[PDB]
Amino acid sequence: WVSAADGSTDYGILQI
Amino acid sequence: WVSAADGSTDYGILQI
Amino acid sequence: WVSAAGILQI
Amino acid sequence: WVSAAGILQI
Amino acid sequence: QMPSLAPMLEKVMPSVVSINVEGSTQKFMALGSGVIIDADKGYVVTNNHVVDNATVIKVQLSDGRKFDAKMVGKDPRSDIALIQIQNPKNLTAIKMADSDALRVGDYTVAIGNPFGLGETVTSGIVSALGRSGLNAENYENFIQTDAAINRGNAGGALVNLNGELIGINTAILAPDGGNIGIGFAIPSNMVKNLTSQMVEYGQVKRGELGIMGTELNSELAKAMKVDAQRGAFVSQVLPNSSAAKAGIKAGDVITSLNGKPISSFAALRAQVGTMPVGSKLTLGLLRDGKQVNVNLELQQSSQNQVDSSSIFNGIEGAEMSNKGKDQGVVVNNVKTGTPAAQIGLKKGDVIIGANQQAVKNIAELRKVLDSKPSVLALNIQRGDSTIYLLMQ
Amino acid sequence: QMPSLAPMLEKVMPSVVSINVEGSTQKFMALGSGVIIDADKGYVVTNNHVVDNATVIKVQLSDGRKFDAKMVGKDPRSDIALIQIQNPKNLTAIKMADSDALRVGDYTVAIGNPFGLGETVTSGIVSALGRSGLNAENYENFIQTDAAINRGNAGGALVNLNGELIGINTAILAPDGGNIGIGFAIPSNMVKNLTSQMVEYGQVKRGELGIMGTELNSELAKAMKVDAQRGAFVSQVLPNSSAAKAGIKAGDVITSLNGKPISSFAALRAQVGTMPVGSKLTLGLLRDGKQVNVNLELQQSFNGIEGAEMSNKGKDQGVVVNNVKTGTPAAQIGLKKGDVIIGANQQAVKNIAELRKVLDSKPSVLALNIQRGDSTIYLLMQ
Amino acid sequence: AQQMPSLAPMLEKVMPSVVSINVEQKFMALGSGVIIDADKGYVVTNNHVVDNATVIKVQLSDGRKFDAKMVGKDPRSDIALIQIQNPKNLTAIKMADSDALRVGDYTVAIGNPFGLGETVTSGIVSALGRSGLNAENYENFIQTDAAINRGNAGGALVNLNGELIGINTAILAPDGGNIGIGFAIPSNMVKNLTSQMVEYGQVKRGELGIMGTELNSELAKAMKVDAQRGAFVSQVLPNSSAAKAGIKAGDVITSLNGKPISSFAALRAQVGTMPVGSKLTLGLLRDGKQVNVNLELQQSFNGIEGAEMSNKGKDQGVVVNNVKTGTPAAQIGLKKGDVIIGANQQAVKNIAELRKVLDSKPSVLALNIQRGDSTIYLLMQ
Repeated sequence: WVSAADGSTDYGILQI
Repeated sequence: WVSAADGSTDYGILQI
Repeated sequence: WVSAAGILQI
Repeated sequence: WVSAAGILQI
Repeated sequence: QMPSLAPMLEKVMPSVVSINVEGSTQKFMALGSGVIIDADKGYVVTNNHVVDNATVIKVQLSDGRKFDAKMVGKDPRSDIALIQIQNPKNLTAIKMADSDALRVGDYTVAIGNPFGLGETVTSGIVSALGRSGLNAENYENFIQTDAAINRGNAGGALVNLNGELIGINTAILAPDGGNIGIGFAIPSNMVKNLTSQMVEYGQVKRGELGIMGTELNSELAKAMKVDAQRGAFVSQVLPNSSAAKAGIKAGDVITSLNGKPISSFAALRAQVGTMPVGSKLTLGLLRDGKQVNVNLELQQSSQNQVDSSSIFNGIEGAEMSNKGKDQGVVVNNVKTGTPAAQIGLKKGDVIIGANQQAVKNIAELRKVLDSKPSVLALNIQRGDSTIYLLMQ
Repeated sequence: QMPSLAPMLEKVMPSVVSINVEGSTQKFMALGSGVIIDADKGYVVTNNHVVDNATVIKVQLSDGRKFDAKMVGKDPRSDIALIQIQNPKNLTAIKMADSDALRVGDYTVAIGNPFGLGETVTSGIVSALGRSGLNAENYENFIQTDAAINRGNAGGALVNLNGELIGINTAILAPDGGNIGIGFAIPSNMVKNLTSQMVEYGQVKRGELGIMGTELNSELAKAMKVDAQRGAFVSQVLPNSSAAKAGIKAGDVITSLNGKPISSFAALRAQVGTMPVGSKLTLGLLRDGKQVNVNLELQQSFNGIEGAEMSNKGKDQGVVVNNVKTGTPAAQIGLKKGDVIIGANQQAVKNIAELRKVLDSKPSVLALNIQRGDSTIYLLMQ
Repeated sequence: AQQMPSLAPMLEKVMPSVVSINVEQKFMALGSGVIIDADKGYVVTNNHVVDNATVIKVQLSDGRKFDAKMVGKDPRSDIALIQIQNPKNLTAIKMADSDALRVGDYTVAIGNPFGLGETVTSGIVSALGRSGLNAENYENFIQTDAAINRGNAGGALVNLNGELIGINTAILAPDGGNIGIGFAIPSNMVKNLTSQMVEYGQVKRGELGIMGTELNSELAKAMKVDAQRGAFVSQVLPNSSAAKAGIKAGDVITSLNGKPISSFAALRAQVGTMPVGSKLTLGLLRDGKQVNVNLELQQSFNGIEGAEMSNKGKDQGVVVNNVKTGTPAAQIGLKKGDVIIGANQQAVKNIAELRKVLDSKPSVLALNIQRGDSTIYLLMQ
């Protein structure tokens, strides 16, 4: 995958 | 269970 | 090898 | 690593 | 002032959608890409292997809008499928270019949904043309490109600098499931032909010249005293076939189609395999070091006419076609270890009727499937015996 | 006469350096890239994950010259760190462009040190913008590019055809540890904002709107009777938060930030997450199919000490405690509201000035002579 | 209606110039090659593509097959040259001066990845003078992000004008799949190596006879030198071209025939491909003063099987002058001073009579040599 060099499906609730 | 003392779901084709 | 993302007849 | 497809002397 | 693809892309990108699919064969989930062919009808082309065995199909536009889509046609042999957006509102279709104008070196831009990240654009060039051999049973006349293509790009668009569709990205050559600069896309012309049929018939009416053959290599050229080291070698012509009537004899080497040179037998197969029945075309032959031209017309293939997955939507491994004159649907050939043979189906069977409804041709049969009954009972006949085959 | 990036590159390449690092967590060795932001001060920006837990940091220029660098600032949440070249001599800085001008399709050039090979240049295009989700806790508004990026490129420069820095190459999506045409870089603007703080403060003063929310998909749009199929959906606003004070109500959908449209909630999170505390900004909201505009000011998460807020009492009558927090270490040592600090460590406390003058002495233990009611007690610390 | 930019125009002319090579404990391999001389049917490729090859067949872009025979090979530089048998109607490629290349220049790779067929990919010059993949090899690689995989080896790397700038040789891939880092040998080095193979069948390798190491920033500080890159002269061997030229230790070489030097490893690779006796000029830096010097590469009777001998007096046998230890000569006993009196019961007065015995090609060779006042025999095969 990526490597350094219930409720809406798109996301749980994040804080801004 | 029991112990001695595609196509219709009810069964594959048996011969009489 | 390749992955999705003899005499032949024409 | 790399694959085909100290004092040195000149 | 800097050069950029942005100007061209902002017009074209809305035309590329991403497809989400749910199915069963054991539930599975898959995703890919598609291209809006008809903004009005909401027609969207894509790879057959993306929407195969699909119970639910949802399309998500570039602006984020979601829709539901229903299958329209599918052709496993060419890996091209056509779906239709339900309730099409304010769409943008793409303009197709003539793939026959492509030349190795032309610049290409790939648009798709890699790993579901979203609409992703990458660029590159035409690496090669007429590539084939990934699956000898499929009609493949691939365009090759070094433009970045990964899982999800399938059904995506491959366009030129003018934003015109030149191909549909289908597969890649990657030992690690990650792009290494070798991607393949189905020529736009092939898509043009295949989809236009699906729009009218729901399937493809497969025509043929009725000739057996193989790739013309340098070795075979030596044996046959032939100049060309590449082309389609005619092993034999079937009796009563368009080719026969045209005057094609065995030992001939086909070099061109409608003027356009032939890369290989596999390419020719793919070319005509997409053309509609009755299409009048011309071939360039080479017999005895002698250039020959011939006028042909595609016909109705008597044998191996139509796959079964095209009628049962999920049942592969059995080819079948109409029999004589409204005499039912005979099965031409059956592959072992396939969903079809799993229910009993064997070569030589002739479907007389289904669910107490008479079946004379494929139209009648499909007519019964349109009813979508819970269980299907086929009244086929093997030899002089009459039997039934049950489904679901 | 052939087209070439060479003319542009010879100008820009000196500005890109390669970073070698030695650390411990068990000694380790790592390497990546960096970009000179201030030729004179010797400021070099890079990925926090390249210089994290570093005991020794050495920078090598394009001409081969080596220098030693010292940490200036670091921000794990955004994966941006800033170092400073020691004894900066004859350096070349890069000009930064406004990443808000980028458009999918623009040509990009990557510069870095893949596998320590040395300064290596690759090209590509802007695949996509505002990509995020690699780490839901990080502030990420990545630029996506098909330009060749591998381990080592991190902290390297991503520039446009004019040699202007548009982003800082950070991560790639690779199942095999090798580039497959999917690379991510932190937008230049975000680097502009984050670094400028580290230069000034040594860290980033983080301001939040104090709102909960999630991605606005088509489904959720149907339920909330909303038009936009994308944006930031406000689940709730925290009390006493800038957003609350601004007039932002739950169920609202944010569509723009300072005029610029919003790609996603994750993007918006990354945007403001890089802006300094007190930054005044404006949002575009959508409530009940009506366009709304609001002015905001970022917020932090008399005199207050150790999570305890106090003030002066009358005229040199000590430091009275106004109100205390329970979860804070203040109430964990006994401190309650209404207390009046008469003195500390055998020193008389008339005001917050004399109190702080004792704390300047930095005693191992702090003994407060407060008074609750008509009683005189003590509180100890450390 | 409009007009698009394309490589097609350039490629349709160049592509015939690139062929694909098929090669046969038996093994089978495939790669690519470039037609250097349309007329003679000379094709360059990677030495590791045609190494240990019993059968070599070349397939053109139009599909035509030919048989090829080895002409020359140089493992140290991984360059090999073959020749098409019965060359008919071929197309050769024009070479460009790789010394003009600059990081940023656009590149196009042509080869046969996975035997798919002639495949074209593009990119840019990522870097120049890359080396270190094999310290014993002469490598001055060009680096490019152009798609290169298994099969591309021996393939062509050209500029927008369809001129050969390098020969794709290797890639840096952890998974055996291209990741944007490919290496190609500069056209100039190919120019020099092939031209020798055409005339000699091998490369007569010359040396300046100097010891040295990479000039880094640290070392520059100690030696009070300006340049942060180049070849640092550790010492010059006595009786070497360099010595005769006036090169002293502590010197820093900065240029070769005018062309600046990226590194010691590059310089080593440069002269390593030049024929013996090649006259060249170097740019040195001693005590912050620019110096120029004119040089001539050097080499490190009859010799048989790794053993060098001559005649003795007048028909007094074939005396051995000096032997090599690692060679098969000393592996059969031969040491310096020995005097072959005869072989296989045939008198040997000189190298002419000795060779007349070898012309008989006996299954076993019995040498009647003489050490000191003793007479001994040595056997072979």
